Amino acid sequence: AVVKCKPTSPGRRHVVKVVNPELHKGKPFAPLLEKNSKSGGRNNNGRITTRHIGGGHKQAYRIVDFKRNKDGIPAVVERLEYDPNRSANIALVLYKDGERRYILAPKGLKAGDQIQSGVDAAIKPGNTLPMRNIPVGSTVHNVEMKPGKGGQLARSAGTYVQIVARDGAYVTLRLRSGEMRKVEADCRATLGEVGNAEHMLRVLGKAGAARWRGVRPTVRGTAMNPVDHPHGGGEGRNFGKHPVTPWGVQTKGKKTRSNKRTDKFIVRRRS
Amino acid sequence: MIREERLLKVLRAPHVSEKASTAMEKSNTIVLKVAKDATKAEIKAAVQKLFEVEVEVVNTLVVKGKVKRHGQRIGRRSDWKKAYVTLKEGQNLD
Amino acid sequence: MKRTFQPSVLKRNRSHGFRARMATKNGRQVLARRRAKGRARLTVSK
RNA sequence: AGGACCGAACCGACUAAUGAAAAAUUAGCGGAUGACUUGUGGCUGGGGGUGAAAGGCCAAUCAAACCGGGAGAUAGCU
RNA sequence: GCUCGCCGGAAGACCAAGGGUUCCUGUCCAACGUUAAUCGGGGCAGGGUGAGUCGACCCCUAAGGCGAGGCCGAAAGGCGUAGUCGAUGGGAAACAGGUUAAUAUUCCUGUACUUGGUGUUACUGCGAAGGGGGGACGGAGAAGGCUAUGUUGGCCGGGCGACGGUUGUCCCGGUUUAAGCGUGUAGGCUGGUUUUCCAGGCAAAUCCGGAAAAUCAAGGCUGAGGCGUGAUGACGAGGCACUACGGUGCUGAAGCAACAAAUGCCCUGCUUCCAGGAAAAGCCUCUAAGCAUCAGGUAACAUCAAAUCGUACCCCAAACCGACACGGUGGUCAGGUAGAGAAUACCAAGGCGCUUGAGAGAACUCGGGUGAAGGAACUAGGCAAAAUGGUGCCGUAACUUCGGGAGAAGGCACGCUGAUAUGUAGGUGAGGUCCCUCGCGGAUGGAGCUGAAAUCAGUCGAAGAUACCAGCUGGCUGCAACUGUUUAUUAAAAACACAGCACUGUGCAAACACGAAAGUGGACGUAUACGGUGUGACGCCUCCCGGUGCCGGAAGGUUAAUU
Repeated sequence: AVVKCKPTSPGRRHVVKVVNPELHKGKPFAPLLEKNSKSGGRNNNGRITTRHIGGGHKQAYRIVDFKRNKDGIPAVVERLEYDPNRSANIALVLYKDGERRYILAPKGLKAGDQIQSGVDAAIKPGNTLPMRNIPVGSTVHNVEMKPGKGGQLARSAGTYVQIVARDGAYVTLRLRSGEMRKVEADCRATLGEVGNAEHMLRVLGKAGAARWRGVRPTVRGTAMNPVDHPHGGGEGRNFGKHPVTPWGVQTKGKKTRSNKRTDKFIVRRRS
Repeated sequence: MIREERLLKVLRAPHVSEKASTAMEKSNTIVLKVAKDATKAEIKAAVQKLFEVEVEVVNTLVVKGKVKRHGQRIGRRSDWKKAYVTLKEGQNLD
Repeated sequence: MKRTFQPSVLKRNRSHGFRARMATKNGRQVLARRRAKGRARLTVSK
């Protein structure tokens, strides 16, 4: 649930917490863990390539299963877990053959729930089956775009996709963006919505909270000198130019999709 | 097993000093100058063969050379290896 | 006042030392240059 | 509980008067569990870096570092 | 040598880094030392650094670096796989005393430990580049158990006072002891043991994981401290022999108890929070190829082994970074009285008086003290000074986002002695007595020790938070919501950032950014996400598309290469 914190200090006043009691209070499943060091938004050349990244808390990498290939074995949900690496919540599941995996926790999922992947699998939340097997009009998440690759669409805290149509070898998806997209009908998808839907209701409430999430502060181009940004300079507050990136490209409207290879799959762009 | 020639080349000299004299008289320990490359076991072997005397143990150290000045010109003395060789009780050395 | 030079031997060697100079071309040229000049201390190396 | 309070260390540098000091002193001053501070090592290189942005900082040097070279640049000027 | 004075969370002690002989001894005083110099971190000569257990080396890896092939690139070269390097992190082992002019966990004395070989007898499944476990991990908070350490008493030794008193409830000093081995406690974690099966752990697995079934409630792991031993020892106040006045040799009492107590240890624990918290090896374990009655494994016992390098000295400084014998510099140690305290004052241990002195006692300057009467009249401005200053209790407005405002404001008490109470409330806790699955056990018990806070009565002073220390307060108002950041060295702000808001892009080989490219970041993320721009908590809100941009359209006009 969301929780407005009492204003016992400025910087706590405007805070809203998103508290799920059902998460695991404990150390995660260590076998599925692995190291994940921070970039600072800097590439192999050592240059900053994406500004405003830096610092934040040390995080491990949970090995989430997005490919979801344990066909026919039924699994049961052991617990839900906090993943620092994503807006969603993860679920530690236990297959009957003794293997455990992390999966995106869907909306209704909880400890004790049974889930299943496969063509034969049942059409219920958390189950995963090819979209030619999934009825039209259903909500799914963790959608593969290429068969066998692993889910790439609809992984964020409260996303999902609509299968609006199945026309032969393809099905047409309604993406969260509003973009309509063809996808091969043999690609895989998980039933239901992804879990942590009130994720958006949280409000950080202070500068430090943003820092905790590895976000360095943002300087406005207009606050700079001309040598730095197109917006710089001006005695007092001047802005007599069309908005642009630090690299001179228009920002308020100018489209930038250039991919002519996948134009065919886009049924309708978002609006 | 150390070669005789190497043994002979190990031992440079006895070291005379107050501390050395004290070590000799009290702890039955001789203070030698030895080759800088000479290891402890080597030194011991050489002691045993060339002075004909049982060794308990060898401690070694490296003495660094002093920087000196001959007139206006600066110049450094050689570094050299010192060895305290403790000799078995009752071992009297000439 | 913390002055610019804050010595550290390892850091000195890695930065300017012989092997570092050897590693890359340009360093090798520097070395060659210094040899030509007649430098007694070719590198920072003690 | 807290980018909570008072306050030493520690980090800073608002007022004041005054070469031991190429930016210090003393007296006061701000923060002091955090967007803190600090050691060791690492990475980013010059129209390039980094920048909670002051054209700041990049070895007492910055509206384009230093070293060497073109180079005895050119100087209707002194 | 005796006085005086200063530091004492340092101006003491020990290290790292950095320096590199500055260490110690003798000797010299030209130069160096802001003066003199017999002295010196100066000159010259000699001496000095001892390790299986400290550190490096070594095994393991992080960020990162290099990188066979490889991909890419006019050349140079870039990226990067396998790999290999890389500590600031993980990985076996030593303590006490004595000694040098100068080293010591390194020498000596005592008492230990480690992990390798080799050989043994005893046994008999060993075996990895592979599987599993472990190592292995955050912040804050709270206690409880402890010790370091300190105080008092007891004990032991010495003393009987340069001036009134001082054989006592008097004075001074000491009252220390390790690692190791044994015990396995306060406490923490977990249900154990056996059997059966199984699409999992790249193959196999007796291991892990998962299913069942049986049976017992104690099983294991961890763990400070204490106790015992170590120790008939060592050390020991000071006494006694020699004296090159430096010291050397002999000798040696007591060596207990209580209370208090860390920020250190149990604790890598427990509780809790969200921001969700290295890796690999060592270590344990499982098997595979293999080998097969051999090797290898574990078992004790014997022997050998532990190489190499560092070890002096300075290290908040006269030895490092600052041109100087001139501010900066990470870690560890942390006594007493008062105190909340690592603040402050005075002291201990220890270390210093800052390498020019001597006079004088003009102006003027600096740093301080006090000041009649006035009390901001000063001044751009109360700048600077002065003032406030503690604990407890009473009391406290507007406004408010109901948290605040608020230590609002303002007041009262405060010393010492006695009594309450030859020391209370509390804390601690010995004997005795009882229980007992027997121990570091549980009950009862209260000796002794410690010990606030209050009330009443008296008492001194001008003054009792007496020194050091230690808020000035209130009223209206602009700006910025707030904590933060900034022009290293004239600007700390109303500037930047901020949480929040909005627009816009981006469907993943994402947009974008660095890269002739390969590739990398974005992100091991996927529209509840990421990028860009503006605005900037919260509250109430928030006409013009002509111009320039952007988006969409494509009927016509115009229009490249080409032909």
